Amino acid sequence: LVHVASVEKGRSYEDFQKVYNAIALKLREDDEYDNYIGYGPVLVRLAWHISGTWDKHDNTGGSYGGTYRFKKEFNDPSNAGLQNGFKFLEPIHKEFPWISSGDLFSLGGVTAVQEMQGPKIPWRCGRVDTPEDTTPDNGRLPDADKDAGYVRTFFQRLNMNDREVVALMGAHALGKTHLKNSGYEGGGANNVFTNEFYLNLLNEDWKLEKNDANNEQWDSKSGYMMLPTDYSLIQDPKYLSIVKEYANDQDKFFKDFSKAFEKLLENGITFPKDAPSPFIFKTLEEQGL
Ligand code: HEM
Ligand SMILES: Nc1ncnc2ccccc12
Repeated sequence: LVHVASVEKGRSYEDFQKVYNAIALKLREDDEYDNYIGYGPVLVRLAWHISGTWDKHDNTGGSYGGTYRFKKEFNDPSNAGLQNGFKFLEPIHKEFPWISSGDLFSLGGVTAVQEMQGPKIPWRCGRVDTPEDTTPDNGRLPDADKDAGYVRTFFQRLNMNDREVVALMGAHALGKTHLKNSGYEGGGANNVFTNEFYLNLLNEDWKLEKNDANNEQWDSKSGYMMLPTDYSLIQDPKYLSIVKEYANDQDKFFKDFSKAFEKLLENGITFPKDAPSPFIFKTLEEQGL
């Protein structure tokens, strides 16, 4: 099962920068969503959930086919709340109907990270929409009520190693949990990409509490929370070393996140040798827009 990247006909960097800009301008303008957090975090989660269905064993799932647009995947309980991200992107897709669904969903994630003052994420085009029968079954996305061994084993299916996992999890500095979506509540209202997830893990006094959905979570008196899978990163000696590394080196974290996030968004895709190089998009700020 091979998925070969195919560039949208006649399109080049400038076309994709236009799409980036449209997403970035809407992120700035539609700023009241989720108590003024904005749509950045939910776009990051959407890009991860469309990618995180991949299975390295048979090359099913992943970002290539844009299958989140079909009912089976859209309605996966694990995807509850992402409809908000889809609705955000819908007018963009109407304005740029030539872009594939996988390209749009993945570019939304890249745009969000960069516009939230995160690292540059190189991005490649050429995902191609595939038919409804290629949609993966529900149940490929991870549970939150588990431990370090579960997280490690889960991420092996996505060909991620312990450094890649710890780096990717740093996205949990962003946004929050919502009881009605996932049965976890809280996290505050951060929409700036930093290494604070690692600093919070190490520095806060965490208490194991039960929330209103009868699930356990780790809460601090400062008002922060960690999922059981978040907290597992300081329970496992290998993960803990890496958490300490990122808490102490913002730049290293940015660089490792950039690589892991690009890999996540590209898993399963074969790029021909004559495909364009990855694009690095300018932010609105870099453009003076
Ligand atoms: C073991 C792996 C993971 C688990 C169990 C997990 C679980 C969750 C849960 C339960 C939520 C709350 C959803 C809601 O209530 O609205 C969430 C939110 C989020 N996750 Fe993850 N996640 C994992 C990995 C990741 C990865 C790898 C990324 C990105 C690189 C990511 C990015 C996000 C973001 C940005 C949000 C916030 C969404 C919002 O504010 O609407 N997560 N995650
Ligand atoms: N803001 C968050 N802090 C800790 N863990 C999380 C897990 C999921 C989403 C947001 C957070």
